Amino acid sequence: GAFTGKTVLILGGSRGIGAAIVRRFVTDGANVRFTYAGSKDAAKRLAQETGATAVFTDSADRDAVIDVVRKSGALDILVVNAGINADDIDRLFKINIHAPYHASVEAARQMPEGGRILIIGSVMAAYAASKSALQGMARGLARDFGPRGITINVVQPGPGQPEEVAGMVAWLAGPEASFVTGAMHTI
Amino acid sequence: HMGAFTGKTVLILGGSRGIGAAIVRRFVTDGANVRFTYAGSKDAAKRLAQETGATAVFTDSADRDAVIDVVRKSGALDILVVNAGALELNADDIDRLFKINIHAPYHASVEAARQMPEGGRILIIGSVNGMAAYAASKSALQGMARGLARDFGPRGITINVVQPEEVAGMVAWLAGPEASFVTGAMHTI
Repeated sequence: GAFTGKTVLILGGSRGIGAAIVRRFVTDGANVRFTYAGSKDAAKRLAQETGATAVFTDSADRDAVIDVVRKSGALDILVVNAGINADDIDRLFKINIHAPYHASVEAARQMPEGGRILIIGSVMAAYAASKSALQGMARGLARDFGPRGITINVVQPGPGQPEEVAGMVAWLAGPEASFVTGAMHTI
Repeated sequence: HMGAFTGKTVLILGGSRGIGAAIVRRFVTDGANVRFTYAGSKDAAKRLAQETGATAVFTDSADRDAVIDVVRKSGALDILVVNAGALELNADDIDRLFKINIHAPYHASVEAARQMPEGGRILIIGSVNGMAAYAASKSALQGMARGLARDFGPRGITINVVQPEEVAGMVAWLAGPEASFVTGAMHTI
């Protein structure tokens, strides 16, 4: 496969876009581990189908996110899938902004040069702030970890779709996108 | 004396130091009833309050509930000013940064909009210039201003971001009569 021998970690990979990304990297011969929270049964079936390793992790819980990344050693590719009241808004910010930041920083300091960090945006006005934040974060991270030979890209899906997003993710993780970083890609 | 904002109530989140203090002075000069929140020195906040004749109240901008509460306690305010803003940062301080620069401006603006009359003015002050956390926060504010303007538009409430006395002047102008149609934009000084 195109990613044979590569170590991949996918946060929030049990369902939808996340699951498609898991399937894509496994099909391309990569060693894949992914995380899940509420959907245990979905993660179980995905692990059974692909052979990928599933680990429970609360994406809203910051320390859990940092821990699961840290325990993954020198990963080659990190994928952070955001997924889908004042508490609802704060939850949205933690998944769209906080979790991708902490995971990316933790991963980047463990990655070899050529490492790829990929963030999948979530699918009122907190959304506009979240999307904008990810675009800004992509630019900032690229500046920060560019000298390390690490690329950072955001894939923002529209309001099937998972397979197409996974294709974009795979391309961005590949050799043809080595000079593409600090970007948000709308698909 | 009376001025441009006589009879108007202004709430300034984080107006104890720097740009915040300048904005406090400017609105008092323009005759407004000014209240501001402080996070650090009680002595400095009390000093500024007595010097300017403004109200000072403690509030940690990182605390969502405290931010929402202090806005609610302000009643039917006319102008809201949210003043946002090391070798290595720990995870908690990063989350604090995001809460101060992203969470607080959102919740404060949303809560203030529920209390404002037509013509109400919301003004967010950006951080003074690892870059990633800063870049994300600045971009977030720009996207937030546009998104909230659509929600606040039919209410007659405008919202703008001022990204850094020059700031205080731009703040007072955006809060003035001429900028009644100006909303949802980020303005660099």
